[PDB]
Amino acid sequence: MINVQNVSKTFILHQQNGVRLPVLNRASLTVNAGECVVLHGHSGSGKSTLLRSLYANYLPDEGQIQIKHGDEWVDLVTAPARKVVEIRKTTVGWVSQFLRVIPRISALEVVMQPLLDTGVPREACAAKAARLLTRLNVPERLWHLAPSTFSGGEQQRVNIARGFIVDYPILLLDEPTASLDAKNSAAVVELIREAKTRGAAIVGIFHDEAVRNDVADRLHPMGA
Amino acid sequence: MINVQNVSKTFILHQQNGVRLPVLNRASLTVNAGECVVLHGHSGSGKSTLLRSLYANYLPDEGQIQIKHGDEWVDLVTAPARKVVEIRKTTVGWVSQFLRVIPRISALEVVMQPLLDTGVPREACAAKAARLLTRLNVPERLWHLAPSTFSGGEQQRVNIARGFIVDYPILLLDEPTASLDAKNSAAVVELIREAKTRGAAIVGIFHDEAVRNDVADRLHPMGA
Amino acid sequence: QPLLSVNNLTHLYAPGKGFSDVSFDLWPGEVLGIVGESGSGKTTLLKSISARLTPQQGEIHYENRSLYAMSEADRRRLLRTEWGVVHQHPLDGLRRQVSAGGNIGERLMATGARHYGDIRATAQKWLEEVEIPANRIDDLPTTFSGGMQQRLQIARNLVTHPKLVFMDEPTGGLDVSVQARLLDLLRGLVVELNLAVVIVTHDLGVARLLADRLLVMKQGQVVESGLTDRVLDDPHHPYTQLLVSSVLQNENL
Amino acid sequence: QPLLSVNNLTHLYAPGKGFSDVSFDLWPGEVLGIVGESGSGKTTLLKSISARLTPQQGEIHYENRSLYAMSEADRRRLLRTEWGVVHQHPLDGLRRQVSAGGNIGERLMATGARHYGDIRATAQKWLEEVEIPANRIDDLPTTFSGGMQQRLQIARNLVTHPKLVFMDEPTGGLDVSVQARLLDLLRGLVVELNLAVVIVTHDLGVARLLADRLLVMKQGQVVESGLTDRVLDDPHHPYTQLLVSSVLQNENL
Ligand SMILES: Nc1ncnc2c1ncn2[C@@H]1O[C@H](COP(=O)(O)OP(=O)(O)OP(=O)(O)O)[C@@H](O)[C@H]1O
Ligand SMILES: Nc1ncnc2c1ncn2[C@@H]1O[C@H](COP(=O)(O)OP(=O)(O)OP(=O)(O)O)[C@@H](O)[C@H]1O
Ligand SMILES: Nc1ncnc2c1ncn2[C@@H]1O[C@H](COP(=O)(O)OP(=O)(O)O)[C@@H](O)[C@H]1O
Ligand SMILES: Nc1ncnc2c1ncn2[C@@H]1O[C@H](COP(=O)(O)OP(=O)(O)O)[C@@H](O)[C@H]1O
Ligand SMILES: [Mg+2]
Ligand SMILES: [Mg+2]
Ligand SMILES: [Mg+2]
Ligand SMILES: [Mg+2]
Repeated sequence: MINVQNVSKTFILHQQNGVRLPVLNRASLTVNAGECVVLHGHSGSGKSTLLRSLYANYLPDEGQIQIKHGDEWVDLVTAPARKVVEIRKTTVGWVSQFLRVIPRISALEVVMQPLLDTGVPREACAAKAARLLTRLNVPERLWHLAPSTFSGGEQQRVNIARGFIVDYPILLLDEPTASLDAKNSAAVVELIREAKTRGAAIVGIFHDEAVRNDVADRLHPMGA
Repeated sequence: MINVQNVSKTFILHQQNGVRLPVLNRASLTVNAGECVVLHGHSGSGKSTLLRSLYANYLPDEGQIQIKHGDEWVDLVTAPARKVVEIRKTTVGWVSQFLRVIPRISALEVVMQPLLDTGVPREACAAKAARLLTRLNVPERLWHLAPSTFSGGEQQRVNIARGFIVDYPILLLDEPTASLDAKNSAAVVELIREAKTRGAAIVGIFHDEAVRNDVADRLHPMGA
Repeated sequence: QPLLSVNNLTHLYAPGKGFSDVSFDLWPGEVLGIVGESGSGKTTLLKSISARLTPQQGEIHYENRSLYAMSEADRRRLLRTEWGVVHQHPLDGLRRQVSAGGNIGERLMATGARHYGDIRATAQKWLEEVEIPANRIDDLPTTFSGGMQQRLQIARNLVTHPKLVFMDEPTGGLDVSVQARLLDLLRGLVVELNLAVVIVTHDLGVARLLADRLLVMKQGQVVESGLTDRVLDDPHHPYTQLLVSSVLQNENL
Repeated sequence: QPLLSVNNLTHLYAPGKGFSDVSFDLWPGEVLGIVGESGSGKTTLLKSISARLTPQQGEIHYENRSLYAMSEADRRRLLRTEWGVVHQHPLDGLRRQVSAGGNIGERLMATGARHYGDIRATAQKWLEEVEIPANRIDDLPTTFSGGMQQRLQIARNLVTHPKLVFMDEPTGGLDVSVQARLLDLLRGLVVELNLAVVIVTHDLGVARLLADRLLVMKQGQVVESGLTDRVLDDPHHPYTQLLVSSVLQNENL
């Protein structure tokens, strides 16, 4: 469950004469469990800005971003950083194009870590990580190697597997399949479908027409 | 003038069981002054690998890469690093998608620096940098600001201007216009045409059909 | 309730030197990053909150006990058995004339360890944890390189599994590989043992990968604070924008 | 002819501690970065090539004069007027009981400067060059932060416009903004005044932006060398691959 009400965000560039760069204007949005809403617009419209605000990576200047943390409504625009941290731990999951991990950790451990932080037994986490990596057709030979030593597609697939290791009630996606081929994109679409089936409120940004049509349930115009 | 003879390059990934990743196999190529050769192939064929070998950023395992440094033939595969440094200073120029500069230096100084390092008077360097920035339609308000504070397109245009500040006899291009719009891409194509007219041996990698057709004079198949 | 609570803390050597009116909380299993300009008061603040510099104003509460209202004996007991302190200069946190093994084992013996063989084995294991060869155990820190001294100090201050570790630029003098080893070690300790960390760093990559929150300090004042990613990716203060823009960008091949 | 020429240089405290069989050249207007594992012998090598540690084997030639065949007086004259040395620990390169102004002005007076006002003005200008407020000129380095001490040492060793500067991790303790200021300063000095630099660093970004060539050191041996971009982007040695893979990747928004 997501309820975004009147979120506006201007970027102030103090490094260049403090010019204002409005991006979001009284943006509103609502997402139900098991529903997927895809942001639609041109480059620079503010899709990533809104998606990052939903993840609290950006701080909307005005407005409310209410999420269902367990059985409570939490406003990200005003929640203490500690509440946001726990929300990300359990409630809101994020998948994007770049994998930000500690370098010398193996891919399997990288994928397992978000679920281990939740206290799940190590064996279960390893089994689920292996399942996810196999689904995204990541060779087993790469499981016990650091992601930084792989290609871009393999690293992105490891990032996606890490994103799907925890069954987040709320999921945010930013071009997860952009660099993936047909089979990998289909596997990611299947993962998104399964996550939606279990009751995940999904907000995504997709550029491929086929992927959006397969996955998207509602379209949010980002032009205004 | 460029003469690449039998350049093969395998990458050895010691971080993953030391697996070999052949990329270039006895690649051969020749470029004349005033001629532009564009590498053609699919992603992962080895276009960037060959272009970087021509710039000495990669070290071909076997083969020769002879360039006309002044009135001498220099093999990059065996030249001392000092010789390659001076070659880059005067002979071989490089333009790519990423601007690697010291952070807090203004864009104008960033563009001027390669020509200043050649001993050209500061006023002439500033005039030429202003000319290049105006041609690539970079607003004057951004000239005295650090590139890191700009958008991707503006940063790429500043990078291109820095690349064209010195009239390199040999020019290497890696997707210079990928992130640029129609007008900026046309300006870059005009710059490439002017550089070719003055007698520049240009080797480029282009993905846009229109840009390649406008600029390319010969096609080098990278499939084998 | 916060493990550490800092309210209106101030300590100024002079009008601008040090820190003024600093407030923040810390909980278990959390990492407070402190970044900012060299000479902004980060080391001064770290000393003050680690029971090494009496503040002129404000209060520090540890487990709901005022830090500087306690006896000196209680503060030293905390710093011996409960806390860890990693100094900006590694030798300041080491005994110059005591071997690396002794430097590590002092802390263990302070926690009641009284078996020499077990202490030595733990010291060797922690030397291998920070990628210092175990055959350097009996060498003095003066024979260590700067990074080796840094890692010895870290091992000494982590061996007792403290509830709270203050660190001043712990990655100084460390190569990127051993830096990654250290980051993994600290992250694992934080997640598993619920260790809390206050880390001053100038490497924004380490802050991003390790800190849950950040404080940004300029001229002794916290000019920005919040979630690490928000501070680094959506900075509001001009100085934070300048700092993030000064980061050396890397490229992917 | 190379400004500095190092042939088969070796100095080992023990079998593996130090450096062995190191050879390289350096010319004017060039930067030789040195990267590698903490404890690999980088500081030892920097001391040896800077006339501070007599090698067991090999030769160092400066302007075609053997470095350690010269008299001690000649070596000290070089280190006073011709060379600059930036130590890994900044205080090791500073006079603790001498003000920052005096620390900078010692070098100027060593080059024949004998006007107090001009020396003080130059010291203030160089303090502002490294973003140290000019009103700290009369303060002792003990009152400086670690990064402030580092920058004071750099200013002291650059004020005389030396032909050759050895630096051990000069960016240690520096925020990214002042680090960028320092990188620009050094690059400008190198390009304009033809300054030559041998810089040991663990920040591969600084090496990439500054070093014209690189030496990768592991366990006292140069395992890889050549063009900086080639070494970092096309590493051949396994250790260099591991090092580059350990770099903390950043993202562009
Ligand atoms: N952290 C930031 N600081 C400054 N400007 C920003 C920041 N993030 C975004 N912007 C700018 O705000 C506008 C919004 O860009 P944004 O990335 O949201 O667009 P988008 O095309 O929808 O994204 P994406 O392609 O990632 O889906 C653009 O001008 C972008 O340059
Ligand atoms: N430094 C490197 N280390 C390891 N593998 C590399 C390196 N550079 C390239 N490769 C791999 O070698 C092959 C060549 O890729 P390359 O980037 O040359 O292809 P390309 O599609 O022609 O390039 P570009 O899109 O930049 O024009 C790919 O497998 C790439 O992953
Ligand atoms: N003993 C002292 N006497 C006077 N001033 C000091 C002393 N120690 C530190 N300072 C000053 O206080 C300020 C804060 O120093 P510090 O906290 O070490 O900075 P940083 O955040 O870089 O560690 C600095 O400007 C420094 O000059
Ligand atoms: N005085 C000394 N006595 C014995 N060993 C030393 C001494 N100084 C340094 N070493 C050893 O020599 C090696 C090289 O040290 P150093 O050159 O400082 O490493 P780094 O490259 O990290 O600066 C290290 O392993 C260190 O333990
Ligand atoms: Mg975007
Ligand atoms: Mg490529
Ligand atoms: Mg400090
Ligand atoms: Mg050292």
